[PDB]
Amino acid sequence: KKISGGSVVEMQGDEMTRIIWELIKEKLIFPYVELDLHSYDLGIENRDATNDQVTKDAAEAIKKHNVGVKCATITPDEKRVEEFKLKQMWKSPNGTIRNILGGTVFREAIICKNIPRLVSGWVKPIIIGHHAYGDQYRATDFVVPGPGKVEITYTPSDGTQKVTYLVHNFEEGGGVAMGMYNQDKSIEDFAHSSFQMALSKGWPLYLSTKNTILKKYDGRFKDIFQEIYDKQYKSQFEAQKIWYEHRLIDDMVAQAMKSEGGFIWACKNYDGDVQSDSVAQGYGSLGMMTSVLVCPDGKTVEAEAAHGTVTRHYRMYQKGQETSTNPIASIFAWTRGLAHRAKLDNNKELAFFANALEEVSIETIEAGFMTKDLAACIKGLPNVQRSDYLNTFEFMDKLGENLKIKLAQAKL
Amino acid sequence: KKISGGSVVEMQGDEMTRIIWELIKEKLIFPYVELDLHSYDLGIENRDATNDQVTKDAAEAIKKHNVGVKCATITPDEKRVEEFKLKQMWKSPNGTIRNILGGTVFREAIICKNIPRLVSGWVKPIIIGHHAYGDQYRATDFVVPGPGKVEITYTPSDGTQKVTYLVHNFEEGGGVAMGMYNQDKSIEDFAHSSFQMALSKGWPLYLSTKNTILKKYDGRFKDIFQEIYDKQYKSQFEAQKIWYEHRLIDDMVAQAMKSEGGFIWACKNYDGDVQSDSVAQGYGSLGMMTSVLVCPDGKTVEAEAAHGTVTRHYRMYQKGQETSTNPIASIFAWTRGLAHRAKLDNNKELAFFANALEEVSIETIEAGFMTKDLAACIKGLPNVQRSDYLNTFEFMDKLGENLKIKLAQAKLSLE
Ligand SMILES: NC(=O)c1ccc[n+]([C@@H]2O[C@H](COP(=O)([O-])OP(=O)(O)OC[C@H]3O[C@@H](n4cnc5c(N)ncnc54)[C@H](OP(=O)(O)O)[C@@H]3O)[C@@H](O)[C@H]2O)c1
Ligand SMILES: NC(=O)c1ccc[n+]([C@@H]2O[C@H](COP(=O)([O-])OP(=O)(O)OC[C@H]3O[C@@H](n4cnc5c(N)ncnc54)[C@H](OP(=O)(O)O)[C@@H]3O)[C@@H](O)[C@H]2O)c1
Ligand SMILES: C[C@H](Nc1ccc(C#N)n(C)c1=O)c1cc2cc(Cl)ccc2[nH]c1=O
Ligand SMILES: C[C@H](Nc1ccc(C#N)n(C)c1=O)c1cc2cc(Cl)ccc2[nH]c1=O
Ligand SMILES: [Cl-]
Ligand SMILES: [Cl-]
Repeated sequence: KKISGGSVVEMQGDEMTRIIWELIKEKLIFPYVELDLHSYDLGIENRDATNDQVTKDAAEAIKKHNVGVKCATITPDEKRVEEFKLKQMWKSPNGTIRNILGGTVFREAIICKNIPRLVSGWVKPIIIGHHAYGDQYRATDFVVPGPGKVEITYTPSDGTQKVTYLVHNFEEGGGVAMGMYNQDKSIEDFAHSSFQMALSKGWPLYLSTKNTILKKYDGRFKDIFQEIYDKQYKSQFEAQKIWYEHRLIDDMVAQAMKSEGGFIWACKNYDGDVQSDSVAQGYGSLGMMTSVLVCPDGKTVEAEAAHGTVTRHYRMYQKGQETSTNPIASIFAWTRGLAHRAKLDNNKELAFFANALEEVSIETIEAGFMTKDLAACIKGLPNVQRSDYLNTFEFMDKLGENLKIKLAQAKL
Repeated sequence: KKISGGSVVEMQGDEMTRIIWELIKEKLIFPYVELDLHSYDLGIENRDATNDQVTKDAAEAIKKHNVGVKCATITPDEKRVEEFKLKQMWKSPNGTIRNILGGTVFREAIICKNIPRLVSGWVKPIIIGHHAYGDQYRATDFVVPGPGKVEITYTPSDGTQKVTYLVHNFEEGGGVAMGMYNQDKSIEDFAHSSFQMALSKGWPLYLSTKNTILKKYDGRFKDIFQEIYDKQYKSQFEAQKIWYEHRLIDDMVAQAMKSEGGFIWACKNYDGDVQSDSVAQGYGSLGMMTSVLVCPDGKTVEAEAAHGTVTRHYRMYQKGQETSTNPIASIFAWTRGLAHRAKLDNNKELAFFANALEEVSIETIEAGFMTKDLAACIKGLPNVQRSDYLNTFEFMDKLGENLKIKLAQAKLSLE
């Protein structure tokens, strides 16, 4: 009787999201879908036990099966080394996985009619993608201890004359200096992933840069996107009545603020971390922010929540205290992964199910059943009372009962 | 009869803001205050006629008199060179003035109870400052045409060991590469200006950086701020029950979103342009965003609106079409400049007037009289009808009429 789901790579994670992840599987997925799960435990102590090889193996399995669904993981810092007695500060699994796959991470906010938006006008979500988590990760920085010239040079491999550019002549005192870069192939992958994302959604695409200032650096992004668009995607976009345009970031922000949402935005910038995005943080609930890593081909995806492991809630849970952890972004990591699996395999039953679970999630909240973070979006955190929300387990139970009702009603 | 205002440097500007600037002077300032105005025409044609010397002269007058009030100016690009047949693409006057004063531009949103808030919890405004408009302006960028090494080198003037750092080895294909820098003195000015701004407001200060990634580059900002704080400001902050703390930008954004506002934020970042700040663009109109250039000594200020010259409205004005240009940020450039003048001179009458004009501006909007941009904030742009707003001239007349009423009532409340 269960839906034949097919091959899905699953990456288990840490702390509160690891608890919610199991509730999702037990209550929302496994009662209705049978899957050929290729499970990789990306929990912090199994990552330490395999010297982070499990992360690389999981990344390779996604490349092989084209569908990944990942739970939030701990990115180690020095406290985590003291906490778990780690071998070394293992790098972010999110960073390791998208490096190995060569994809673009697109973020999307899950919208509910009763949850106020930062901008009232935004009727459809805005999907934003960044170039390999931002240029901040491709920087080489140092202290200039005193006077002297800082220069950036390019020495051709073919033996042609080197080109030197003056960064700054420090005439008196010191300062700081740094070098950043991008490879053409990485920009091309970013363009292809962005065009594929726009065609799969049936929404227009904008690329934003600061090409008025970084005329050469940002100009290259504008040129590569336009070249790829004209040659390969223009007719396909026209057929769906969508378009692609470059925008100076100044105009893009003003435009996005006056729009109704419903577009893809390839944002060329320095910091692609969701944590430092004031609009992502201003929505009031990181629990509603999902992410999808899309590839140039448009055939491989890895879906995960944009939020972290929710350590503060995990500490309450460890003491037997009630929590109200929002599972929506984690649920949409499963629905987005399953929707892609269903598309690749022409599995109408799995496609129907994946959409129904997203609908049930939104309808539950729209009917006034929600976690504390969402009740705080409506009333303001100081005005929230216990009767305004459901705890983590009550909310999962409500979704499970509404999903059973949705699928029972559908049989007719 | 009129208030003796004292010495104020005035910089006239361009397009729609120049029109509003004159309406402010005629209707809101000159009927009540007498000023020793040191006027500099920073209009695009006069800047071109003096080869941008007027900009430098204005900056020097600000240093002497300590109070500047500036109108929005055109920053020339290739289209403007063609438009006005300019001799060269003159640099941003805002950038030139900031560079001469060694100041930091702090932005503040003007709040009206009836204009919806972006974050409900923000009961007090957040004042944000950037480092010399962001590092994007201190970049040297180029195309890497093909395979090869990109390296960044430092060659000491004293002849000691040259240090080379690999930016990237381009093995297959090309790409792009760039170098950015900051001078210590510029970071020190930024720290001093930020500490002075926090002390003058009586609000705590946060510096944000990405020092987890740019450990050397951003670490230098954290170190310079802490050094200066401990050496010249800790006791003064402690006396006012305020504090200074560095924050990783990730934590600062989460903290700011859960706060009540009421703090100064020195934001170390790449792009300090207001027009690419989603929060500045997300709340109200840029007509409600004012700015103040503050200097390391905490004595000199230059106030101006954070928005531009509003060229789209100027084109409507040039063709006799009605406009609805918000003058609030420009008015607050005058009130903030005059409030500083009053503080420096202990001029209670000018301090009282500057505050009364800010109150009249906010009260007018709160009583339902506003420009189209503000009516669209409340109703949503599609639902705005002509009867929901006042045109540029009607709004200035209403403010003028309400200012006359405010000052008449103040006199009648005496005895
Ligand atoms: N922050 C990120 O986006 C992120 C991404 C990947 C990995 N990580 C890892 O996650 C771990 C914890 O990071 P963190 O605590 O800084 O960030 P976090 O897990 O995203 O939690 C920060 C706070 O946001 C709220 N929150 C986040 N997700 C929520 C949800 N599903 N439902 C309800 N509230 C939610 C909670 O606020 P209240 O405390 O007000 O309830 C929570 O304490 C770290 O080890 C980090 O390496 C973080
Ligand atoms: N000195 C400065 O403070 C400064 C700052 C920024 C730019 N600039 C210069 O100003 C010129 C115009 O640049 P820009 O168009 O990007 O900037 P802008 O003048 O800020 O105008 C952009 C748009 O923002 C809205 N807007 C801004 N201020 C407004 C106000 N007072 N009332 C109502 N709406 C307002 C309008 O939107 P709608 O079109 O939807 O009505 C306007 O078209 C350029 O020459 C630029 O260099 C100078
Ligand atoms: C992916 C995310 N999407 C949304 C965030 C918040 C809200 C609200 N309210 N909505 C509707 C989004 O779609 C997003 C949007 C965004 C928009 C602008 Cl103008 C600037 C930065 C943004 N960053 C985001 O992460
Ligand atoms: C100077 C400006 N201040 C305000 C903008 C918008 C609103 C609203 N609503 N308020 C209250 C401000 O104080 C500002 C704040 C800001 C805050 C965050 Cl979290 C991020 C970026 C910001 N940029 C701004 O320009
Ligand atoms: Cl950025
Ligand atoms: Cl930035």
